[PDB]
Amino acid sequence: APTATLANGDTITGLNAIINEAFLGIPFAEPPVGNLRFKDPVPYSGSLDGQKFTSYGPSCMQQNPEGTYEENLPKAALDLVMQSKVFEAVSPSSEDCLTINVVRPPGTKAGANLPVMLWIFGGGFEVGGTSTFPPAQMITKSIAMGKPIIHVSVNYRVSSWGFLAGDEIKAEGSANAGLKDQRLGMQWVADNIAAFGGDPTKVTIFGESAGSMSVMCHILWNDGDNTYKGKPLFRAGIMQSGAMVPSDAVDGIYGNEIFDLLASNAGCGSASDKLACLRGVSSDTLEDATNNTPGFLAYSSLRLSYLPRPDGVNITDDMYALVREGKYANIPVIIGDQNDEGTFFGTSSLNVTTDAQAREYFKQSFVHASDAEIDTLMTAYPGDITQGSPFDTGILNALTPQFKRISAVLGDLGFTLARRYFLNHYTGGTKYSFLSKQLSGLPVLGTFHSNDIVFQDYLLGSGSLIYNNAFIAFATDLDPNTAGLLVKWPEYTSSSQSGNNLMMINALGLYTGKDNFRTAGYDALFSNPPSFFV
Ligand SMILES: *[C@@H]1O[C@H](CO)[C@@H](O[C@@H]2O[C@H](CO)[C@@H](O)[C@H](O)[C@H]2NC(C)=O)[C@H](O)[C@H]1NC(C)=O
Ligand SMILES: *[C@@H]1O[C@H](CO)[C@@H](O)[C@H](O)[C@H]1NC(C)=O
Ligand SMILES: [Ca+2]
Ligand SMILES: [Ca+2]
Repeated sequence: APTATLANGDTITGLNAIINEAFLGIPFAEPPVGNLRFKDPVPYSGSLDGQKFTSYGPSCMQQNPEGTYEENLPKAALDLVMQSKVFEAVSPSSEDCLTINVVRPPGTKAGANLPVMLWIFGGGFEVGGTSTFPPAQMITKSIAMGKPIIHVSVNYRVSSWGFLAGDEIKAEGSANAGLKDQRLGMQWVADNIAAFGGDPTKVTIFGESAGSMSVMCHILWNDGDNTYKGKPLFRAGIMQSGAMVPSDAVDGIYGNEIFDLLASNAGCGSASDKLACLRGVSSDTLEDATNNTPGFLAYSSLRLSYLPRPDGVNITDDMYALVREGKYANIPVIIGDQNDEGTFFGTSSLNVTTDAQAREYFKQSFVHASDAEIDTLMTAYPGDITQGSPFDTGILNALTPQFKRISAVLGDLGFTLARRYFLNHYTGGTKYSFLSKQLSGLPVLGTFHSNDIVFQDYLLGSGSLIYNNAFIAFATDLDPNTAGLLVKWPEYTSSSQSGNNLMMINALGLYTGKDNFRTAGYDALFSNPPSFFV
């Protein structure tokens, strides 16, 4: 059976899956339960000696994506599904969920010094777990390429459990617990990966959506100091859909509103110390209270109840400002997007049909935007249905007169144009960028968010050439071009550069293009980034 002797002398046993060897469910932190709730993770102090790690542990508690303080069918329906004994069995979750998984090529031994790809899952900082991201496809392809890599994934707390904010959390120093879970896992990798055959100096961090934004936060963490015991925790990063988070401070307006609401929901509205009151309620009570705060699919949509927020200590300031000021780790990166990131999320506001309703929804969502800014946004992202997302689909997909428009805004501010802003200011290392149009023609959604996960972990498609091959070559040589693709991937310097600067994907394969689309929207959005923060 696969075996590894940890840093502390413990010898653990893994699972031989023939095509790979896996050590699943290794605890890396003490269970963040009871009075440890919402607090920084504590290193796991214990003996794993003689233990087997052959199964993924439970995921952290999950929030109902349709959750909200209102009562409705979608909410009721998902809750029915999520509280079912069958669901509970196929997808177990718990507050004791801080585990890490290591999967490697068969026959890998300590000292192999293989590059390490550390995965951070997406899920709108509200749902997610490591078990739904099979590494077999990545690993198998890495062996066939003669560029074997070791795959590592870490669970982290999501929703209220991991991203609670407000005055109290700030005062306590407990901001961004979920990001701190990810950081500890990185330290565990630095300390223990050599035992599994990986090289701690060849770690590439990567993630999708919420995970991609997590990677960005890790680049910006501690003002760019990514070292642990005198050595950097990662040498590169891959960002699949997501750059800086456009959020106000942890003690800002919305961070405080959500905290108070959750507190009222849990029955802590009258406590003098709501935080200690929240630590005392049962898991069921807390879970209920959380499902009564907006989930990412509810009307509020991407104005998330829980997400990374600057705290003045680990994330010292507005993330857009950190990027302009050079406060980041200096590493080579790959950051890309799916053509139609906002369509799925745009389905959350299908009761908005007129321009007057659109303007009001935008006003409600962006509390810091002036009417002039709102008017500018609505000029840059017009009612014209041929102009919205799914992009380039003409009069098709008109679920409502505003859907394609709202989808265009959501995708651009949340991901696509945010990426361009990062790329235009980042001088930390070499940059590579891609844009996928692999699913052009798919009704309603187009090349929507997360489809890349399918072509990276489940099915093979033209996109796999990038999601697997190119990514593996980057993690190995810090240049995606060593993958030996037919289309050379050009370095990205700025969006105003002459010549193609984007690697592109369609159903047939790869080709290059330019990152010069929707320049009007970019200015509308980023002339003053803080006007559109949540
Ligand atoms: C679309 O539906 C949403 C969600 O139900 C409406 O917003 C809610 O409206 C009720 C009644 O006014 C309020 O008590 C809730 O607080 C609202 N929820 C949120 C998250 O804001 C919204 O008004 C509808 N939009 C349109 C244009 O009809
Ligand atoms: C957060 O910031 C403080 C102040 O610089 C630092 O001591 C602490 O170690 C940081 N936490 C992490 C996980 O890096
Ligand atoms: Ca308060
Ligand atoms: Ca710097």
